[PDB]
Amino acid sequence: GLFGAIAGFIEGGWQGMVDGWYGYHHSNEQGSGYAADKESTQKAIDGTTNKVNSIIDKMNTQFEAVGKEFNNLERRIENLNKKMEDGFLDVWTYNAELLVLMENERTLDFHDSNVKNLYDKVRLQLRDNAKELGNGCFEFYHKCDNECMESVKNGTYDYP
Amino acid sequence: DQICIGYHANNSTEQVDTIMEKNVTVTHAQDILEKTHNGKLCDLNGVKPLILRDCSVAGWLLGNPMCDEFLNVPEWSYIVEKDNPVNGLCYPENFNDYEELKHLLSSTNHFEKIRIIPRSSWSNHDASSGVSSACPYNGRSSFFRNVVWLIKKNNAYPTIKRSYNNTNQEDLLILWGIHHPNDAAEQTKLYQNPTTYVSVGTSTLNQRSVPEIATRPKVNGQSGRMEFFWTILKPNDAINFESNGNFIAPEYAYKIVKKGGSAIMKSGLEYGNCNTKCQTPMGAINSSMPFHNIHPLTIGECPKYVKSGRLVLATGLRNVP
Ligand SMILES: CC(=O)N[C@@H]1[C@@H](O[C@@H]2O[C@H](CO)[C@H](O)[C@H](O[C@]3(C(=O)O)C[C@H](O)[C@@H](NC(C)=O)[C@H]([C@H](O)[C@H](O)CO)O3)[C@H]2O)[C@H](O)[C@@H](CO)O[C@H]1O
Ligand SMILES: *[C@@H]1O[C@H](CO)[C@@H](O[C@@H]2O[C@H](CO)[C@@H](O)[C@H](O)[C@H]2NC(C)=O)[C@H](O)[C@H]1NC(C)=O
Ligand SMILES: *[C@@H]1O[C@H](CO)[C@@H](O[C@@H]2O[C@H](CO)[C@@H](O)[C@H](O)[C@H]2NC(C)=O)[C@H](O)[C@H]1NC(C)=O
Ligand SMILES: *[C@@H]1O[C@H](CO)[C@@H](O)[C@H](O)[C@H]1NC(C)=O
Ligand SMILES: *[C@@H]1O[C@H](CO)[C@@H](O)[C@H](O)[C@H]1NC(C)=O
Ligand SMILES: *[C@@H]1O[C@H](CO)[C@@H](O)[C@H](O)[C@H]1NC(C)=O
Repeated sequence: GLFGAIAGFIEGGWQGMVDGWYGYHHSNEQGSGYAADKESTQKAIDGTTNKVNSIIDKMNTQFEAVGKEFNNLERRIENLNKKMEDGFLDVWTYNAELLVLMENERTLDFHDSNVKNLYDKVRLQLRDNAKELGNGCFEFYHKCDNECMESVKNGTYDYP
Repeated sequence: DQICIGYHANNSTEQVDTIMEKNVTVTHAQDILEKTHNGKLCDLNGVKPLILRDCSVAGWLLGNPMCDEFLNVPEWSYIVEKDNPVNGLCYPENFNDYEELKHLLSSTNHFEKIRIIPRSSWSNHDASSGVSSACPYNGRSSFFRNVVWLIKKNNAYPTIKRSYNNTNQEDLLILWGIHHPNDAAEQTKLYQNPTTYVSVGTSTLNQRSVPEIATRPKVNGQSGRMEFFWTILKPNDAINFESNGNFIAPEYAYKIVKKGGSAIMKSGLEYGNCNTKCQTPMGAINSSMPFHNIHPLTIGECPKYVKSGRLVLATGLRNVP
């Protein structure tokens, strides 16, 4: 997308990571598996939730119609009334649709951005111990296992 | 040996829209547009509405005989009136500032009926013959129940002088009228005096009405017409009526209870024996959605109305196989 990750340098999503939005898929002698990344997936969940709330709250102080009647010789003020009620309705309807649209676009980019940064926090982490495959994966040189994998995820990788 | 960075994916079929691309399939999405109602006119928070059915606000307030169902209506939440009630002014005529009175109804939740002038008080006038075939009741000629069509007595219409002080705490909605006969001959057959008037005075009201005669086509069989007036009498103010003929005096009036917060609804529905927090002319709404597209004229705790057909916010990310 806008950041290149989702549906990009990383061709597809993992149909098997029910755990969260973003995560890992390690592979070594011991075995392979998916595991979501709590820190980011959650920080995202928090961020998106608020947006929903903000959108809802920004739209709660909008217009409201009130019924009035007019006689046969009050057609101008009656039309004036109708013009006005349709006007605010169209104005607020426009606001709800456009806001939803603009923000939805940003939501998809927020996730993409979220993935590129998670991916980066790992690229710049494995430094010279693994090789960047350019498919969203990192293949080390000298064997690494589960106690080692859980290092990268632990954010406490490198004997440094 | 390797570690791969990635993102969630599922069988989600959900679709959102964006400025550049429509129908993006996404893992998770939240709808925020409520599109259903229950098709009924319910009680609003335990309070039942005033459903006028075939009677208009006028038929109700003036006491059209076909509307005895609303002779003494209780506290209401909102009011529903059909588009063209068939029972309004049984005796043809007009109702001054009728729309302003209806709008007034919207600042109130109760009109309590009270007798400010007994029908027996007319010792010098005929308060018994003011009935017309245009106002049928029990197969006989009747008339609006809340007012009285006074008629000359013993071939005399002695000048009337009545005063009523609002000793109530509430504002008083007082309705009266004048009769516009078909011709000079009818004028005398009914009231005896040829040149008449109905003068009304309060602290704010100054008014003299003269019957305007003309020849008009028959409505509900009558070529005559009636003009109805209304004024709000403040507590402690007084109202003075003086007339030498054609006066449609008030009998009942209404104490305005401003629990205020109603407004008139237009619908052909009847009462649906249900309760709701949010009501529209088409039915009620029980929703947690921030928006709805049912109808603009709503009442109670409702979601915000918009013309949208669809309104879905992306929550998850793009769903890619
Ligand atoms: C005896 C008879 O029935 N008269 C026939 C004529 O009908 C009368 O025509 C007059 C108008 O000239 C009125 O419309 C009469 O209708 C009433 C009504 O409202 O129903 C009769 C009521 O009793 C009367 N009420 C009062 C308080 O007087 C009412 C009022 O007078 C008028 O509305 C005043 O505006 O009128 C109606 O019965 C008929 O036109 C004629 C030809 O067919 O034949 C007459 O025999
Ligand atoms: C977090 O970092 C630790 C390293 O401190 C990872 O591995 C630890 O390895 C030691 C052996 O030296 C074990 O005794 C610990 O049980 C491991 N974790 C710790 C410190 O509790 C660890 O895999 C990383 N993530 C976890 C699982 O905490
Ligand atoms: C309506 O009647 C009331 C009395 O019931 C009038 O007001 C009172 O008038 C007396 C003197 O006549 C004063 O001493 C009182 O202070 C008044 N009472 C109140 C409630 O203020 C009132 O004037 C009458 N209305 C009119 C305009 O005729
Ligand atoms: C979603 O897909 C899974 C199969 O992976 C299935 O078990 C689940 O019932 C599906 N949900 C739907 C579409 O109801
Ligand atoms: C989007 O998909 C829906 C599927 O229900 C369809 O009705 C609509 O026409 C599509 N819009 C576009 C962009 O063609
Ligand atoms: C709305 O639906 C919820 C869910 O069943 C229910 O508990 C609540 O009482 C409903 N409200 C009304 C007004 O029916």
